[PDB]
Amino acid sequence: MDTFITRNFQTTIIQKAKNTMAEFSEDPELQPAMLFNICVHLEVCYVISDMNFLDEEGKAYNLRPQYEVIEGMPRTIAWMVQRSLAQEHGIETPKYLADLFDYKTKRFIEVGITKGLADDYFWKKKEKLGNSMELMIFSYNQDYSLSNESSLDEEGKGRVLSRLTELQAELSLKNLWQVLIGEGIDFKLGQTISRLRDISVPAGFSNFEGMRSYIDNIDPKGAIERNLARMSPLVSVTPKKLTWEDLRPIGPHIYNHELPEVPYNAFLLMSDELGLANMTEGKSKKPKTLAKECLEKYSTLRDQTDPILIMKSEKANENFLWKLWRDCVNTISNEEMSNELQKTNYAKWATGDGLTYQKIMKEVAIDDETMCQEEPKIPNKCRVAAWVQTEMNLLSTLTSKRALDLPEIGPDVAPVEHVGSERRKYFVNEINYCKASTVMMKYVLFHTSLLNESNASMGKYKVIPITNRVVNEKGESFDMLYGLAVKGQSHLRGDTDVVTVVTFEFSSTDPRVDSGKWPKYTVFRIGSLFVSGREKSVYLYCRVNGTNKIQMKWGMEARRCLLQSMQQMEAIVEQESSIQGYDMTKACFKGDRVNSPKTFSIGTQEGKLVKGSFGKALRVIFTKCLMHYVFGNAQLEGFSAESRRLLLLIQALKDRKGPWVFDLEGMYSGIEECISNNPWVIQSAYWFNEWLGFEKEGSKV
Amino acid sequence: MNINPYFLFIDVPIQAAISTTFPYTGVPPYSHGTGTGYTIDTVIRTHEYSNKGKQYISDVTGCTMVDPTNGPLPEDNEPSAYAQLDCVLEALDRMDEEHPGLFQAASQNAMETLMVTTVDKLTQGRQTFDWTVCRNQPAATALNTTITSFRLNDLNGADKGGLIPFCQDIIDSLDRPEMTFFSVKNIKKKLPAKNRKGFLIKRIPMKVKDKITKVEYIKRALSLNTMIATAGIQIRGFVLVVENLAKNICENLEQSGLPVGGNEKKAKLSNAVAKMLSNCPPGGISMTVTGDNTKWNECLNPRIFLAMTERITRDSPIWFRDFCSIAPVLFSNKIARLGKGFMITSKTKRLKAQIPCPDLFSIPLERYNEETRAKLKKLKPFFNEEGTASLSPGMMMGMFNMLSTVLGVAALGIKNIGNKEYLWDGLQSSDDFALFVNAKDEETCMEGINDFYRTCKLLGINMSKKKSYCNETGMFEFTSMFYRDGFVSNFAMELPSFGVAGVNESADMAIGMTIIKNNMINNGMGPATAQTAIQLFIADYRYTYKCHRGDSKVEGKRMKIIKELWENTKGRDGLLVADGGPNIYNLRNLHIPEIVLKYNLMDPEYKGRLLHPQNPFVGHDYDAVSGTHSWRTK
Amino acid sequence: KNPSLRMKWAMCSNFPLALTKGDMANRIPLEYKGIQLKTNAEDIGTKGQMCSIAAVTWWNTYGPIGDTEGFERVYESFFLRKMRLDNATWGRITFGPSAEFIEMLHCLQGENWRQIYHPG
Repeated sequence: MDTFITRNFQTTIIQKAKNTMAEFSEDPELQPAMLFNICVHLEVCYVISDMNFLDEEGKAYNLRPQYEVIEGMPRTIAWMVQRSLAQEHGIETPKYLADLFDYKTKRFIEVGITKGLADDYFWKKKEKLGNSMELMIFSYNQDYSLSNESSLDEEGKGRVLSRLTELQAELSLKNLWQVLIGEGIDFKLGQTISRLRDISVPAGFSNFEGMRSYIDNIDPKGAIERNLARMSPLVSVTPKKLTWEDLRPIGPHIYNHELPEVPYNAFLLMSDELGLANMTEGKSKKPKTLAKECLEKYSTLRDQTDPILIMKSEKANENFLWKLWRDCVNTISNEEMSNELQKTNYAKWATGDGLTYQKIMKEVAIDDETMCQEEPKIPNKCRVAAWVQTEMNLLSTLTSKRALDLPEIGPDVAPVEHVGSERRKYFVNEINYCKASTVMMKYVLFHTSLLNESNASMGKYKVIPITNRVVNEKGESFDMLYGLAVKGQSHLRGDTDVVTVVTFEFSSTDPRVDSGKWPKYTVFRIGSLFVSGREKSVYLYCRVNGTNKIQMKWGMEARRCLLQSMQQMEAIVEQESSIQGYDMTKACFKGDRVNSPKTFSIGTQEGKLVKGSFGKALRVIFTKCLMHYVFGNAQLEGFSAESRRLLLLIQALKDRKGPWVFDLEGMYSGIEECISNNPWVIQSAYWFNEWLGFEKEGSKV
Repeated sequence: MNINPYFLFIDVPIQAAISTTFPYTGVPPYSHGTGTGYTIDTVIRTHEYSNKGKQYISDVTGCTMVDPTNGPLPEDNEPSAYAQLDCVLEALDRMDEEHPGLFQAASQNAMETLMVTTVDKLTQGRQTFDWTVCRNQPAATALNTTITSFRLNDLNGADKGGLIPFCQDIIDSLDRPEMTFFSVKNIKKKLPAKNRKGFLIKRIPMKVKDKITKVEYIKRALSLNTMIATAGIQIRGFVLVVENLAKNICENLEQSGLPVGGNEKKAKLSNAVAKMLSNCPPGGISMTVTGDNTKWNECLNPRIFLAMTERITRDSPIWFRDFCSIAPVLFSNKIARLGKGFMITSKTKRLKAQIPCPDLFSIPLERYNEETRAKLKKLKPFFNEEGTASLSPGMMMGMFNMLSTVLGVAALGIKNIGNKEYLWDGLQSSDDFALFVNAKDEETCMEGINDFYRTCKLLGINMSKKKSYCNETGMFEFTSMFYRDGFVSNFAMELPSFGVAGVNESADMAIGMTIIKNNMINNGMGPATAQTAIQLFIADYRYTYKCHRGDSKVEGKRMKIIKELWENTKGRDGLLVADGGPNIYNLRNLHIPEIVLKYNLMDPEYKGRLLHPQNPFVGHDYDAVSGTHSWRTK
Repeated sequence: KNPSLRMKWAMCSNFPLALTKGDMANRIPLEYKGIQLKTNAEDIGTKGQMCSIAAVTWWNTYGPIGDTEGFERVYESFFLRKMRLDNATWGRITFGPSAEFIEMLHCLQGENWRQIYHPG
């Protein structure tokens, strides 16, 4: 195979043929028959050209040859050589690339190898090319076909004819002729396609023939400058030098106290969460059994049958929600093995599933004059809410509980592996016990279980516990129950369709200490808890939400926030190391002799900048990623995509790189159109304004 | 203390601190970019950016056609599609001058590849429109149905295997007075019900033979459905060769950013920055412009692309020029299918109904909301009474990404207007661009940027003033890659998803390790991130295949005997993780199969059992080693 | 359209893995220590015997010992690439601005760091 090509042909021809193939890069290794064909073609061309020499005037013996090989070298130079030859000699340049040029007749020639019989491939080539090339064809079986007589003579023909003998004998001897070694197109346009081509020409042309003649006959030199002097001066970029005083705060309306405060709208409680803990031995349990045992450990909360309503949403029915909660509790507490709710008819109306508009045939709908398209729901415009800042503060702190136990990997022997291992160790020692870690794991587990029970259950209205598995420093393992959800079943199974999930989450937070945060939640009081001899009330936050399979998968993949935060950490460390020549992980965490541990600006206290360790910065990065994920929507995506430009402009200002802008108000409007009701977007706008004020202050000095 | 994440930018450069803002690269579940409303919006915008051009009626399909090319020059700063043919031709001629023989070499390579290409190549794409059933189907099934229908119609071109005969027959089919094909109809039919009537009406996926007229077939062949839009099979065969041509040209241009190798992008950006800095005049200033383009696809005209292909294939045989002129020609006569329709609703009666696209104008426009009502008012002139609209100007998707990049680089190749004291170069990446301008003062760099803006307006390229900015050379952004004084970061990164490939325990491991390795080779994943990706994949793999370690305490179906395997094996390190063995993967050995990785550590007994030559499981990309774990599922 | 979720559901089933019929396939016990390895059901027309996931473990735990001779030669490319890394030596990793090197690239080159890798 390849050994045959290596032995039968010299290396230069083989590599030139390989380059010619790579020019037609499809798969230069899968098809070796065409490799053989090309190498044989190049061998024939060389045999033709490597002895037939010429002289200055007419002597067909200095150093000038009568043949120029235009094969085996890249097409970019081959076409230029062909054009130069045609221009110098004044002969028509062929529309196909030539395999060789003969100097005595100063014309391009074509060569080919025919397996079957000569004078047949010759005529096929004549049909292909016509009267632009002189065709010489050599066949595997002794035969030849030429278009003239003053070309290569018998002595040259003998070498080429005998060269094929070895190949044809060895291929047959090696049983490689009946399976390989077996080697112009006419395309016509009809009438409708021709008409479409005729009517698809730019303005000023009648048919496609006129456009074709135009494009390839006129010289367009000077057209761009001709038109630019004709265009209106009003077509301009209007550049302006950016300054610090040009960077006004984004989204001023978030400071208007007449607007409502952003309500909490995440799927699950993050910092107000209260998980009932049941100490276990780490053995894996079914969600229903875990929930049952957790509720048994707290019988007073489980057996609370009367509702003490604390807060109610405007359109929420407290009786429906309480009966749904009791149905979930009774279903999880029973001795059966199914999580389907017992009262399905009641659950149909309690969840609001029965209040769905019925579809009708389009004929009556068209006839009915009272059926109109619904107006889109414009998002409300709200102001800054302190609960977002409180969530940021609380979720970045270290707790006594960790929810991440990743498997092992192989030993590190390469230096890059050691660098990665130390970075990973310092990351885990800082993020393991962060509250955001446990919250992220709770979200991921909830969405995993939500999608798992979204199969062809055909049972509808199941109950899904909101659980987690956690461990502390001492190594003890706890199963935490954060509440229960009831998931409905949509028979319309497309994985983009809303299924209703009614969540009942435990909390120790009084909803009345922050009324503007809980307008979507119906909150009851279900009992009290003693954790360290101190009594804390236990409230049940009930809310009807909706989700589809794609959001369930998105929530499941929310675990990639860990990878995102660690990639950000690695980017920071690598940026620090680029200035230096070594790894700055130790310097960035523990500090070496030449550099003290690095401190980062974390936040403000009474308007004064506060600094902290790299670990606090890493926890802040991780919780920022987690909030970006749990609060993600179109508004957050747009805000993140658009504020990057302002951030980079501010970076250019800081670096004294002399930034210029073409439409600052347009950029500001594009950024601000995304600040409607997303808590994260509004809080990030507030944070951006604060940081921009600090940067303005620091720029003066 | 109140935590402010943005304060991290005080101590760290923003390029490093903003890296990997988005952990994904695909559309999220909350991506509002599909529906009849958005398709109509695209049509209205495309026709608004070309409303000052010529307007006529197609002699073939009868639709309303708009031609902005060679129209009046813009007198304002809104998106304009009035590209001048002369300017485009001048840009292409200069591009040819700077790279002698490039157009002809690209043309010859594309022609040869076309001659070698087979019909089966029209299967490696994505979901494609299908005229036989008028729906989006995978490329394979759509191609098969088209081939069968053509055989029914006495068009046997694919029997020869070549792509050129198939395209010849696909072009000839446009001339048939009628086209007969096979359609799939959900056929409701009789069934002996247990009820008294004994009629259980039910549907089956039946195949019937249907027939349409030449005009209907021609409109179907020029139609793009909504997935955003997707094209049919009648256009992919011609689009392949035009794209190949553009790729051949683009891979020999120093401005066309096409270094898809991860680190090759970093090298390209660094080399561009260094080359521009080294060419700056002594005492002058070099300024980089990070640019965006507004309505890039809505302002590029297929007529300009047809002229581009004509110019590029100038020295080619007439047959190849004709072959290459078809894709832009079919795209200049395209028809946009507007989708499902609109939902109308009565709140008092709690009723709802879907008005389809053909019946969009069957109800008074006062029963639509304001935005939809205005959209329909503007759409009416370009609306066909079958649920489709005429979209002659603009493009829709990345069908001509490479040709768009060629046009952008041709724009970048002017480098100067009026022999003024500035020189511009840059990088183009198909709607993303960076423009470096060297002059002797900042005020002349601004003049150069303005001249580039106007020149791009002359070619139909509209650069976003609201999203474009500039500073001194040394810091900029290109294709989600931030460059600053050498350091390079990425704004977005597709982190590995949670799951398994879904083939076997043997194939899934190789697939996942290959994904991790390719992520850290092409997307710039760091060491620690890659190691944690390995950890997450191992956890997910063990949880999915229930193959936790044999020394662990976890009960289950397979684990009961995995523990016995662990206890009966002395060389417990050589066990595969699918058998409860340890995970020995790391960064260095991410490209080696785990079977051959642990072969030298495998026990002779376990090595024999696992790799039994005729085990009952296997029977008869990703690196594979045959074994009991390479099983199959029903 | 969810291969991962479908795979998890398949694994938790009883007998999801097809079993080729042969003498060596009959060596798998019907029930082992109370776990159902292979289905005790005779298919109507397919006659395709099935096996549980644990059936793939028993074969690797107590199944017949196969003939490993010649295995190295068939997969000799993989063993060559393994031994290439085994004997290779590593240099020093620096941060800032052959087919053998191409094959081993993930552990050599990044976007801001370079590792010196002398092959063995």
